[PDB]
Amino acid sequence: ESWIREQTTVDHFWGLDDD
Amino acid sequence: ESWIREQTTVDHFWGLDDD
Amino acid sequence: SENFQKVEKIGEGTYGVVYKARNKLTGEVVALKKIRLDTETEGVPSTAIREISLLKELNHPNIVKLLDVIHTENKLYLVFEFLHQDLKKFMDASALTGIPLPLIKSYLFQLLQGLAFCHSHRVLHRDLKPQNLLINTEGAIKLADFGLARAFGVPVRTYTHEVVTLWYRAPEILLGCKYYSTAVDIWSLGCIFAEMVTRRALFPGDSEIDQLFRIFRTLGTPDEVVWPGVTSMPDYKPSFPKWARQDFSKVVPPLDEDGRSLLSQMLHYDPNKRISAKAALAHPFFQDVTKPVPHLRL
Amino acid sequence: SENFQKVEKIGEGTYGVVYKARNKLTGEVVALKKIRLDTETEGVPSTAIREISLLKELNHPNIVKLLDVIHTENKLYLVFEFLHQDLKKFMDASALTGIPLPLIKSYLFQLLQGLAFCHSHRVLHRDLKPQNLLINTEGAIKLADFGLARAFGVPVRTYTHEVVTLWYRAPEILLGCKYYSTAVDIWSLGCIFAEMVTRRALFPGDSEIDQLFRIFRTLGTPDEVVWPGVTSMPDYKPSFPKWARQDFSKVVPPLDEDGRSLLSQMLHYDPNKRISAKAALAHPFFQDVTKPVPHLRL
Amino acid sequence: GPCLVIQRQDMTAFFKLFDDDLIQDFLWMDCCCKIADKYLLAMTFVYFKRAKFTISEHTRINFFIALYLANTVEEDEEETKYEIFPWALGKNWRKLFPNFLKLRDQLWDRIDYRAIVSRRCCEEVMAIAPTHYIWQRERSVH
Amino acid sequence: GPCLVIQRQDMTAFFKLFDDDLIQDFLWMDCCCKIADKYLLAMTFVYFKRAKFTISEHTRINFFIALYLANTVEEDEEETKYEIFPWALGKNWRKLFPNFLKLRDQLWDRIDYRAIVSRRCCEEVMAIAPTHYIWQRERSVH
Ligand SMILES: [Zn+2]
Ligand SMILES: [Zn+2]
Repeated sequence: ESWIREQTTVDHFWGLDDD
Repeated sequence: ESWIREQTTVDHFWGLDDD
Repeated sequence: SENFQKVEKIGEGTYGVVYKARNKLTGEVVALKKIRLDTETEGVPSTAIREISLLKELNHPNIVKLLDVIHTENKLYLVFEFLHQDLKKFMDASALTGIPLPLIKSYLFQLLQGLAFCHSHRVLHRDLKPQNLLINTEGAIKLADFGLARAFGVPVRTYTHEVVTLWYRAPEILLGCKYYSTAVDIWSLGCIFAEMVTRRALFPGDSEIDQLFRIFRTLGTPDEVVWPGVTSMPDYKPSFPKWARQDFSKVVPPLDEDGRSLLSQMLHYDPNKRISAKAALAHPFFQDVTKPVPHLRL
Repeated sequence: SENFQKVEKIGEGTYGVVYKARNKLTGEVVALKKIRLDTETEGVPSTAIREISLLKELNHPNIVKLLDVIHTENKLYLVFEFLHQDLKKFMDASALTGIPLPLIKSYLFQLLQGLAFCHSHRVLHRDLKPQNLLINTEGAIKLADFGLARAFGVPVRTYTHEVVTLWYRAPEILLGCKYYSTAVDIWSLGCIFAEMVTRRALFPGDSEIDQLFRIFRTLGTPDEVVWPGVTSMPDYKPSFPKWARQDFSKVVPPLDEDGRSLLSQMLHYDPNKRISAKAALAHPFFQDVTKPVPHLRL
Repeated sequence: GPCLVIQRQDMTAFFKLFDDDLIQDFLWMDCCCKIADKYLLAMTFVYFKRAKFTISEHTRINFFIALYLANTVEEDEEETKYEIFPWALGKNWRKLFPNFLKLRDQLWDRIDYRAIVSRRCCEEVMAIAPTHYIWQRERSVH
Repeated sequence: GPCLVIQRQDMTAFFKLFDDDLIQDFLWMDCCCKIADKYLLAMTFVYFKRAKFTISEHTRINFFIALYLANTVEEDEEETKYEIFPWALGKNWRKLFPNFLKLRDQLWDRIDYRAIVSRRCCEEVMAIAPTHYIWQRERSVH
């Protein structure tokens, strides 16, 4: 048994931050 | 070669502190 | 044991069983404490090592004397000086008549003498309760059960909050604030002192948040002047209610003006401003102190 | 390499050797950087991983473009965009005549544009020196050598003091104080800006304690108001002498009123009050800025 | 756009690394979270999906090379990260460490040298299952 | 009086424990000095002279049982001291730890149960050779 999010979309997987 | 104190006399080896 | 003839069973707990026994060095009546050795580790408990290691170096007339330590493969015996009964059993026996004021004064002075010896020789009892304080037929009280006790001499050492019973637990530990010392034990004896006079526990709590509320019921909710760092704490919440601090005359009716002054300083909120065992002995309350024999009739 | 015809050797250091080369995709003149792989570990240096990992994600017109990464058992090649010469070689070539003010202004504006891109995308260059800034024949300057560069986005990360050359080193690092950021790079460009105008280094030190003294020679010894935590530092001693802060008119004679205002804010003592790359671009100094071609004659 | 869809089976296989007694002992060892904090553990998962590690490639040695890479990239103190060597190379690490670094470069090659892991990405991978104990591993002094 | 004369050869034999690569790796591991600080290392020497350990009895296992005893006596956090088990009992410590505790009690018996080591004594043993690196192992957060 495992309780983790079934499908997750990451908008920023590769790259640097923004500020 | 070792540079440690040749003879050391410990006044309080056994026991608790004093304050 | 072998060389000890077990007379009767007295105490019992998680630590083990306490017996009454004789010897081979005459009818030397002693307190033989059998230690409950762990089921899986089968090693000596941390509480036992700390108790034996401290008591092997503590020789004061108001501290229970350790006589011998029998250690075998599966056993650990602790030979102690026999003392007729504990404070709790005496407070229960004198619950309707009451312990006389000179005798209350004598016991508090004697307990303070022993605790001052501990704090000067940098030792925290961390478990001061009436069951852990032993009396004899000639009017002498002693600090017993050094199971939760530790040496506070060595700096930067780590400290636990699971130390004493709620009823005698210090508020700096009830509010989970680190860096505690000598003052914690003072709070427990201050609660014991009040208990001897009013014949009942000072703050008899049912939980941790209920214990704090029992303290603020009598001594009132603390401000950032009585206790400078009351709000800035790890276990603090703004939802804590403010309450009025009732006068000590109401709190302890049979105690005199000097007795009220000593009790208040022992139950001070700030640990850095709470009375020390050394300063409390000098109080004008112990000016007319004598050593009387306790009550025992058939 | 193979598919690259080595023309000539340009740079060299502890990092490796830099060459000029062609290709198989026409006469694409590039900068081929050969990395000196460790003798015992035979692993890629931390400086190389950080440089390649950052430049693989930094695409700005004022940042040197990384084209290809050739990695083999014992080799590590870095293909870069070829740029005629570095700032140091141009400052040495224009050491007697001098770099014209519109061209100084252009380069500073371009370097700030690239550094603002780094700081907004949370990247510290940590090694801003004229040798590490590349120019071309059409009047464009770029931030080169990201060897000592790191991403400062992730919190509670550890930071080293061995980061930039003394001459361009920030005083918050010269005074060994932890918690440094974007402001460190600003201090280096402020020193580079002054160097372009006066044709010589701003604070040319010989040691760490001598570098600090060169800064307090011009900007004066700091007080607990210009720099709030100047005395409360890890590498601070009361034996530090107090000195007068000479006016910027004397410090940089060919620079105008606006140029002096920008230079002072870049060389501010407090890192929390030192100008940011974003705020410095908005300065009234860059109101009459143009992109001119640099000097090149036979 | 730099997008990637993370599935349940990707995070389930990654959390199975912490089922090994050697790994759990290693996390226990690191009390101050100097070498294996939530951010460095967020980074080690990111490197796994980047290298496109298969189910059979989800081994203890692969976890340490990715964590070492995360310490090479984000941690300036070079000395601290050497504590990884005896946990993946046994008690002969003093001469077994260069071959580990070769694997670290091999993984760095496998991720197209894109070893920069942003705070935004770390917080995004953490949020998939924030209830997990490895994300409860916070730092205070750098 | 509780007096004891410490000779050069007593401190020389004790410092030879730190010549072992396993011991030096163990001290390296403990960065925050939670289990093996200057005071706990002052305590481990005190226990050696108390038990009256011979030259042949100056082993790595004896160093860990004495250090564990020092952590049992002076450190209230019981969880931290369990990190000693894998360094002296190998990678099978999960069932090898009770036999270590039996030795710890055996040493505690050998020192006549006098396991309390005062600050005065610790500062006195430290002062014999304060230039040594094990005394440069200070703590800040308990
Ligand atoms: Zn720590
Ligand atoms: Zn630490």
